[PDB]
Amino acid sequence: LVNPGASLKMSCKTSGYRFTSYIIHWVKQTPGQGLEWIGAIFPENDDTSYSQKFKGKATLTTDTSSSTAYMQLSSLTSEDSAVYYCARDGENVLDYWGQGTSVTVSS
Amino acid sequence: DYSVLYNSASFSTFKCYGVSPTKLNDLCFTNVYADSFVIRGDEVRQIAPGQTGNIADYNYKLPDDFTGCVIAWNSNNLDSKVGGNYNYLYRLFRKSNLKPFERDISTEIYQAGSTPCNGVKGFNCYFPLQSYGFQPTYGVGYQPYRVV
Amino acid sequence: QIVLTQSPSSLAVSVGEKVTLSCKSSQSLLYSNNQKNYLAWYQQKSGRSPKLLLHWTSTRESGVPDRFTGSGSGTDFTLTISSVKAEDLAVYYCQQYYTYPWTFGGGTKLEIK
Repeated sequence: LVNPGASLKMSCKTSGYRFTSYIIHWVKQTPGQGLEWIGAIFPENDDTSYSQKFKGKATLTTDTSSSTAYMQLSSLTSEDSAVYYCARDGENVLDYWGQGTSVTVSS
Repeated sequence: DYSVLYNSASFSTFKCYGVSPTKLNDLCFTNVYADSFVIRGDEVRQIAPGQTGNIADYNYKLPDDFTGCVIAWNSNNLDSKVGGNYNYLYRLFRKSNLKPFERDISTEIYQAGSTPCNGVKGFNCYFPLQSYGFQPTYGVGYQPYRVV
Repeated sequence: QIVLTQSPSSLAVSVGEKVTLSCKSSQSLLYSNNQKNYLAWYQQKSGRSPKLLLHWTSTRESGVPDRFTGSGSGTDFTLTISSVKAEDLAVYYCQQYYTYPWTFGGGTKLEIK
C-alpha cells in the first residue's frame, strides 16, 4: 500500500540459477493491458537504462553480494498501480523472467 | 647468471613457482622469455598459476602450472602523473576467453546484451579498454607495479 | 522508439486446429551485419510469469513443442501454432530485439471456439 508520491522498492532473487546473465529487466503491466518494458540492469558497470515513459521515476541499483535486483519507484499515481515483474536476459530465457508483485496506490 | 639478480636489493617482490629461486643458477634452460608490463596494486595478487577474475582471464591468461618466477617492483616516480593517469589502458570485459600464452591486440567492443555492437554504441555496448589511476597521493594498492 | 502493431484483437481456435498470428513492426528488425531478423514471441497465461516461446524467430525454445513454429521476414513477423490445447491458450506478444529502447508490440488473446 503506497500513497500517491510515496517511494516503493521491489527486490527479486533468481532461484536455482547463480548470476550468469548479462542483463536484468523490469516490466510494468496494468490488468487488461500488455506488458511494458521499464529498465535494463548490467551486472558490472550499471546499465542505468530507463524507458523514456518511466524516465525520472525509476532508479536501478544492483548489489552482487545481495544477489537481488533493486527498483525504486517515485511520484506514484493511481495509473501507476500495476503488477511489476522482475525479469532478466541471457542468450534467450533460462528461468530468468520471474513472477510479478501487485501494487495498490491509495491515500 | 640468475644469482646476481636475486640479492640486488632493487625489487619489491620476488616469488617463484615450481622452480626454486636457489636452483635455477646452475640449471640449463632451452628458451627464456620475459613479459614486461605494468598493472595496478590490487592486480599483483592475481598474477599466479590458478587465479581468475577480469584481468587474469581476459588480458593475460596464466596456465594452471607454472615453472618460473614472478618479478615485480615499484616505480611510483620517474613515471606516473598527478591527478590521474592518461597514458596506458587495459581491457576489462571480453565476450570470449583466451588461452594461456596468447596476446589479444583486437580493439573489439564488448557485447553485454543481445544487440549487435562493434561500431555502434549507446546501450549494452560499453568500452572495454579502461584507464588506470597511477597517482602518487593515494595509498599502496593504487601504485604502478611493473610485473615482469 | 519504434512502436509495434499486433493484430487481431481476438483469436478463436478449435482444439487440434492450426492458427497463424502476425505482428507488424514500423521499421525492419533485421540487423545488416548478421542479416538476421530480431524478434521475440511471448506466452501470457493468467496468473503466470511472462514466458518466451520463440527467439530470433529462427530458433525454438528448449523443451518447446514443434507445433509452435514462427517465420518472420523484414517488418512482418508471423507465428503459427498447431494442435492448440486448453493449456496453450494465452496472450501472445511480439517484443522487438533489434535496438533500444525495447518495445513490447506483442498483443493477441487466444480463445477456444
